[PDB]
Amino acid sequence: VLSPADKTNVKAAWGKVGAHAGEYGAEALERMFLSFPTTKTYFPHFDLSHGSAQVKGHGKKVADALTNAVAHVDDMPNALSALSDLHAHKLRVDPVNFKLLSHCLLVTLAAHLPAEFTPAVHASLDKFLASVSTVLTSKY
Amino acid sequence: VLSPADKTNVKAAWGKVGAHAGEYGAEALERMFLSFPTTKTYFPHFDLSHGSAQVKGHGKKVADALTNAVAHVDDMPNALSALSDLHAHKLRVDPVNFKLLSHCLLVTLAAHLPAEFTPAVHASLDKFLASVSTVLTSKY
Amino acid sequence: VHLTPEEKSAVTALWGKVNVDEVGGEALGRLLVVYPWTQRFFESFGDLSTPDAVMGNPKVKAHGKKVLGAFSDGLAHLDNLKGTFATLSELHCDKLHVDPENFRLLGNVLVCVLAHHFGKEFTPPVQAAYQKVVAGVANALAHKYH
Amino acid sequence: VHLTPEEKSAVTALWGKVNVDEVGGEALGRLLVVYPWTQRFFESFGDLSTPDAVMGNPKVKAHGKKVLGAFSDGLAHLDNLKGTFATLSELHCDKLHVDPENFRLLGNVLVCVLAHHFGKEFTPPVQAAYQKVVAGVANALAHKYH
Ligand code: HEM
Ligand code: HEM
Ligand code: HEM
Ligand code: HEM
Repeated sequence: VLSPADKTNVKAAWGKVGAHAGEYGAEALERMFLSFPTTKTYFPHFDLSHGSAQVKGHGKKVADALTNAVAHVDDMPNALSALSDLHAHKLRVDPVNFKLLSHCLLVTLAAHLPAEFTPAVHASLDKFLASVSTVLTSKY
Repeated sequence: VLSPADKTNVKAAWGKVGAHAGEYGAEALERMFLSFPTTKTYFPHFDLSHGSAQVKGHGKKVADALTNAVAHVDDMPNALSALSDLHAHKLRVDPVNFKLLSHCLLVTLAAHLPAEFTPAVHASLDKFLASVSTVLTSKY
Repeated sequence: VHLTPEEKSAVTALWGKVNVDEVGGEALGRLLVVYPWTQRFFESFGDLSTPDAVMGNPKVKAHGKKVLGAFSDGLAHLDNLKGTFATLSELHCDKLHVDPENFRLLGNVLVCVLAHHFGKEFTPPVQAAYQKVVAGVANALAHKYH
Repeated sequence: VHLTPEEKSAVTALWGKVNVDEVGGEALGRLLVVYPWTQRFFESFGDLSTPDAVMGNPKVKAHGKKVLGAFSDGLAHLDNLKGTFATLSELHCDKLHVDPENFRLLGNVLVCVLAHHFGKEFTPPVQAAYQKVVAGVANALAHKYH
């Protein structure tokens, strides 16, 4: 589970993301599409071209949800319930894909936060994304 | 998240295992070692040969813990705390392996409980093994 | 795949005893039941609301037989699953948008169905050879994804 | 692997900028910190109790350099990783008993380290080329397990 230190690490790192969350969300998606092409099977309805407005739009949504999990770090299961239901019942994304997005979110942060992306922070963010993934897949 | 039907299904199926649980424990390991040879990396101190007393004994051990878990289907986290500890802090088995043992256990049950291995029972057992795996890797 | 002549014989001989009709319908149905999210591609099939409803659905049964059929034909080209499934791989990618992870889930369901069916006969060594086959098939099907 | 000519150039160009000593220590350390279970193989290394303990451990730094050194050699034989890594694959299995999943974990940590170090230069497509590379190495290192 997330320890007090993990929580501080996540609020601190995400804190720095600030207003770039949206842009970082878009970039993590693009990285995922390029490195793990099989993930594209979930977005047949999207223009996945470089700088697609759909991706940009989608990136913001994902980043807003993560921002929302950080804001409710002590009540994630409830803060994300709706999203959990959506993914379990309508999107039906195979569980393994969550780990791929997580990984690409970690890469994006690393690439953008050189000073804050320390080993300890890296570890905390990894556990954080695993927890968010667990919640989103809880109702499957 | 095991539903009441699931707990019922699991209690029933396991109920039939009865005196053979140890033997099934052993056979599941044997299938794992053969099917997923990478799992052997965790047992270099064992004789992995067919009908090895070490595998047999360990099979019993695994079976008993599964039995204890069916019996505490409602309080798993608690009935398996010591095992959670041992794996997280001592054994340190990579989490991917839990899925390989679970699969081999299903196969084993299928092969020995034809009548009882219905689609709905199959679904229930899968979720149970997943639940057990989660608990066992919860303190990593 | 990287099947030993002995492992090749074991697959081949068990298969000759398989009723593709029944096995295909059960593998596909079990999949929809055990991993409910796989149902996302079969909304047009009807009522999948219950195990009973899936197991009974004729659209499910007939799709299963079609899947096992193609699978069955691939065991004849064990030295080139890649070339045998190239067109099917493109199709699943380009037309059906099927995540290849599904190919792995089916494989494992398939193995549980064979065990279910052959009890005794489905020995550890025979399972090991089948595991290599379902992995090879899933890999060949995923091969043309881009 | 399946590296386009242009992916191979991108891989090679960046690698030219890497200080293998440093990246080696960083990647290995980070692995033992992010996935503490991986510490099972290094109890003779001493204190790994905290992140500073790991990151600064002279033995972790030396080992990381060794590992990345072997990896850099792999980058010059992208055509034959399996051949390149065969004796190492045999050793990890038979002597070290290292679960091959550790190789994929290391792969992912390495990609984060490259992202960390190169910032914007580690573009989405440069990452896609490295992803193929780390997978190839992990696969080559697991090839002789049995
Ligand atoms: C932990 C990571 C994830 C988060 C925070 C997340 C969050 C969201 C959010 C906020 C939405 C929009 C819902 C709305 O319309 O209100 C969404 C939709 C969606 N997500 Fe997830 N998601 C995650 C993982 C994934 C993964 C890994 C995939 C597949 C690779 C995926 C596939 C989808 C799809 C296909 C949609 C619908 C898009 C559309 O048609 O607009 N999600 N997700
Ligand atoms: C179905 C989930 C599992 C359960 C219920 C389980 C249960 C157990 C039990 C009861 C023990 C013996 C504890 C004792 O000696 O007091 C044990 C030990 C052990 N388990 Fe787990 N186990 C599971 C999964 C795994 C997996 C997947 C692996 C590795 C691939 C593994 C590797 C080990 C090892 C190496 C030992 C120590 C064996 C020895 O040295 O005697 N376990 N486990
Ligand atoms: C053993 C692996 C599989 C094989 C050999 C296989 C083969 C086939 C074949 C031969 C078709 C016929 C369609 C045509 O030719 O136009 C088909 C269609 C299809 N398959 Fe696959 N399949 C496999 C796995 C899967 C899985 C696991 C899923 C989803 C869970 C899936 C989803 C579909 C869908 C949605 C169609 C279209 C059926 C329709 O048109 O109603 N397949 N497959
Ligand atoms: C990119 C993947 C890797 C490469 C190229 C690699 C390479 C090497 C090399 C060259 C050695 C020294 C060989 C010798 O002693 O003769 C070694 C030793 C070792 N490696 Fe690997 N390695 C890799 C990944 C890993 C990982 C991920 C782990 C564990 C998590 C690991 C565990 C070990 C251990 C425990 C030793 C022996 C240490 C000692 O001297 O006591 N290796 N590796």
